[PDB]
Amino acid sequence: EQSWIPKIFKKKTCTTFIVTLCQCGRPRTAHPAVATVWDSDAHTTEKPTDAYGELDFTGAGRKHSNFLRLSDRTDPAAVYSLVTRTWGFRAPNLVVSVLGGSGGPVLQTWLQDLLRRGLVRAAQSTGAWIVTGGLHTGIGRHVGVAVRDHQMASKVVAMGVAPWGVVRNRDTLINPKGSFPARYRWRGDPEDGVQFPLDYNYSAFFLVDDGTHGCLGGENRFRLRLESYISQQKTGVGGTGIDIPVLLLLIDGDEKMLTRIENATQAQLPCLLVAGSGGAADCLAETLEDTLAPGSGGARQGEARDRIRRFFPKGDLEVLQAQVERIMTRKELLTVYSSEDGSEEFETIVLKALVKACGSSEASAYLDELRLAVAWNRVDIAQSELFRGDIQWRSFHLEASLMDALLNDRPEFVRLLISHGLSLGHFLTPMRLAQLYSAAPSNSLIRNLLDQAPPDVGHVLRMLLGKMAPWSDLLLWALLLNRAQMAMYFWEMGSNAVSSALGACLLLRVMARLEPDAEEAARRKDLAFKFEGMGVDLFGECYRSSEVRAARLLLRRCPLWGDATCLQLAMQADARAFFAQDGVQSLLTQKWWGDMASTTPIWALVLAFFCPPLIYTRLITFRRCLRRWFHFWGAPVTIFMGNVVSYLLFLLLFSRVLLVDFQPAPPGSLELLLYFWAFTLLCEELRQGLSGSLSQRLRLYLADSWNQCDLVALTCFLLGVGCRLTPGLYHLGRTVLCIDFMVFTVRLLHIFTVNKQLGPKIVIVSKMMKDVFFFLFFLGVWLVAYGVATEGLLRPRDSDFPSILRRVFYRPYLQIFGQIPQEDMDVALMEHSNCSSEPGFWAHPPGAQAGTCVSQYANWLVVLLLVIFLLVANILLVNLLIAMFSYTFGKVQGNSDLYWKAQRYRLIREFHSRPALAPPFIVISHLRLLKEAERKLLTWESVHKENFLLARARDKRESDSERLKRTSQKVDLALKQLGHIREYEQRLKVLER
Ligand SMILES: Nc1ncnc2c1ncn2[C@@H]1O[C@H](COP(=O)(O)OP(=O)(O)OP(=O)(O)O)[C@@H](O)[C@H]1O
Ligand SMILES: [Ca+2]
Ligand SMILES: [Ca+2]
Repeated sequence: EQSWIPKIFKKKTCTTFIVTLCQCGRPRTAHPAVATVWDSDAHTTEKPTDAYGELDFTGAGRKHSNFLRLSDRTDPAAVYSLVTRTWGFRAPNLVVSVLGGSGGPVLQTWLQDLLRRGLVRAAQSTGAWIVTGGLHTGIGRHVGVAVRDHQMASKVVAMGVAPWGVVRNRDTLINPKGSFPARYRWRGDPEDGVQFPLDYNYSAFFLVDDGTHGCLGGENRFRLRLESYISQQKTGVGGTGIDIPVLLLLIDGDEKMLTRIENATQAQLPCLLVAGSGGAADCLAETLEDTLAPGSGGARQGEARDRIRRFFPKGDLEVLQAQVERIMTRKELLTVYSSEDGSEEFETIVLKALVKACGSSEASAYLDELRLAVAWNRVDIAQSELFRGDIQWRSFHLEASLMDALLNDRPEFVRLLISHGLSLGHFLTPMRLAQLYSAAPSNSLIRNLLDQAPPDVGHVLRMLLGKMAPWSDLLLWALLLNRAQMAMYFWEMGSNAVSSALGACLLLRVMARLEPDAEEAARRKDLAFKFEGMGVDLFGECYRSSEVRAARLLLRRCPLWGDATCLQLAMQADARAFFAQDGVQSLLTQKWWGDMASTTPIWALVLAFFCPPLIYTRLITFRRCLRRWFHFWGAPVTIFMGNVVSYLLFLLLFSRVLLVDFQPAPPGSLELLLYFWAFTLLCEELRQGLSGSLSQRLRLYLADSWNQCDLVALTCFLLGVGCRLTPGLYHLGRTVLCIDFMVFTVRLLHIFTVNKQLGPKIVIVSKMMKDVFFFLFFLGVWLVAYGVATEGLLRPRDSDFPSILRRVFYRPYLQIFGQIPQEDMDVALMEHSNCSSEPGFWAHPPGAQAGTCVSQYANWLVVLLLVIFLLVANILLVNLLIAMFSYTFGKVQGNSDLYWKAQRYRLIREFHSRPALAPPFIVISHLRLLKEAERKLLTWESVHKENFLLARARDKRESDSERLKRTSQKVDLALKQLGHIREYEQRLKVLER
């Protein structure tokens, strides 16, 4: 497609010969037959360019580097259009040109670090072009090293301009037919003076042609022209975009640099000067330090500075001084970047210069500076300069900045922008949302959900949760992209603060659980905790302000973006901290007691329960008669107690049947009653699971450990009854029921989960299993070791596999509990007799299962092992176990308490929906079974929210650290004025003459 390049461009040639050596600098065999001070255009011929192509540097590289040869007398528009269109280079959001000679093989270490850290990172963040000398020499070489080093730790496109004559290895460049690929001998062994190679760090090269064999300054005119054109160009979308800022960064140099900066200053191009660069750079910085220095006593100083700051040759010459005066004539444009002892940052300095350079007030030329302020994180500068108030603004003007801030995750900026009266409601558009959700990072988790899923966010949430106002949308977006600060601010401006906070906590925890990155989850978890901590803090403030209002309505109400009440959101989120609050705990307790006063003594309840008429007296504090009756019997607490009493009777009946009434004969009256009673238990448990999305509710019901205990209990009961009825399995049926009774009794621990002083204990017990298993495994190993060894020594003659196991495992086990059968191990306590022809001596233990007769070869060893076994198992292990419990108990006591408090809600809800009657009678119940205030409330919530925020923010401001920070700043301001006053005193003293 590059076929048309040669026509537009041309390669200049010396043509005419100007005086062995030729003034044009191309001494060859002979100039053309056609061939005084030589001139660039007077004695040159323009011919079609014969060096365009893309370099492919030998060895390491991207195999893509555009090389172009062009004449000096060429419009910058053509090259820029070619650069923007053909090579695919994007419109530069910023362009910063590096200039200077930087005499010496290497530059100062600090200066190199400044270049690589400051310049390169800033360009990469904003994707700024960096035009420099397209050669592997001096400053250009340093830049390439900086680009190379930055790239390695990763792209920053950094074009280069170099005169054609100076380029080395130009033979492979020359190709009139064009060279889409091209091999360059960049590793040029001979470093032959002026000729230099092309540094391969740069992406594109503008080989300025002026009909010379190598010279310097021939690219100045073209370079500046291109600088001006880019300074007068709009980025993308034709002219609908905004101007492209341009900066000239100078580092040391010579008088030639001084002319370049003067020409650039004439073209209204911002310039920045690095302090400490050296000659041709410090002199200007010094002049700025003096600024409007008095003519008397300083007029000759300029000569002194040229003498010392600049090289003596031509330094005494007043030509340099004249340029400095012209340079200072436009001192507004240029500035000085003080190293500030390795400051290492210059985004503020760059922005400060640009705003100074603008000098406008229409706010139409400050969009580019604003965008750069947004792209970089510097926001304090933006408000200080862009929003000092000297310039008005409009919503459309801020729309672009807002979008970039959001996409680039610039929280401080979006806060600032919104602070300036931006009509957010009229701003948001469905298209913009699509842009936002399209701004997910590469193959992010959100992308996966979108890919599986036109934002279509509703489907995403419906999938995430389980499928069971602009602020809300922004908050939701921020949460999905995990822009913590963005979300935090949005929630701050939200409406349903407490509900939103919990919703956000739920979403992040679900997102983190599903996040496979294994690292983003940590950040999501952290943010979730932050929101929960924020929501809990807010609610506590609301609860103190107005108990009935907040508690009752603000939670029990139906929530937003869901159908499960606000508490259920907390339950899903497992917001342990939120439930731990006194307000919620008090609220739950109130619901636990139903209509009865939560302060009702427990004994009072029991007496009423056994004396139903006693409810109507003043003992219990809360048609009227019927209403009170149902209120008493409908409260969750009474349902719980009524259920407990029934359960105890069930066990009592079970034991009575099991111990006595159970016989091989067909079931008796009580046995049948138990069956019906048990069957009713099954029916009730079925209702719980079926009314906990069939697969969903079934699964969640199974999740409860207690419900698992119920299932296993009932199933065993079914097997027991089934086996019992069958003619030939009476014994097996009885056996399994006995075990079944054990399961039912153990289920009785659910009762202790209610009391506040016991519920935490049960939780802690659940966490001790780790220690118990350690003890068992350690003990199991020891028993096997000791048991087998002891059995081996004795050599009992029974040697029957059941008995062998008894002695190997059972007997040593009991020894742990003080059951030590000495007469079965110690030969001293046993009779001596003859048992078998096997050689040796034998003894006859008296025990029944101790073996008919054991060897006594080395019996002292058996006793010795017994001594060791007791020492280890009976003292060390048991005591070690006690130590582990003590440590574990102390550690997990705090967390266990929170877990119980959170679980307390689940219990209450479970008994809230249970039918009134008790299990034995519950059958009948089963048979019988088969707006302005909201606005008022929301406003009340929000007012408390901001009060809480203002108090928190004010607290931060009053903190010591902030006072110290503010104090230091005021001192600096005071020091500033003192200096100005000192200058005022000096001038007045001079005027005193
Ligand atoms: N256009 C270029 N010409 C020469 N060196 C370049 C160029 N671009 C980058 N470099 C790097 O600059 C350094 C040039 O010095 P030089 O190659 O002599 O030293 P080196 O890295 O120790 O390796 P060696 O001397 O073995 O090639 C190398 O790191 C080379 O990779
Ligand atoms: Ca501008
Ligand atoms: Ca149950």
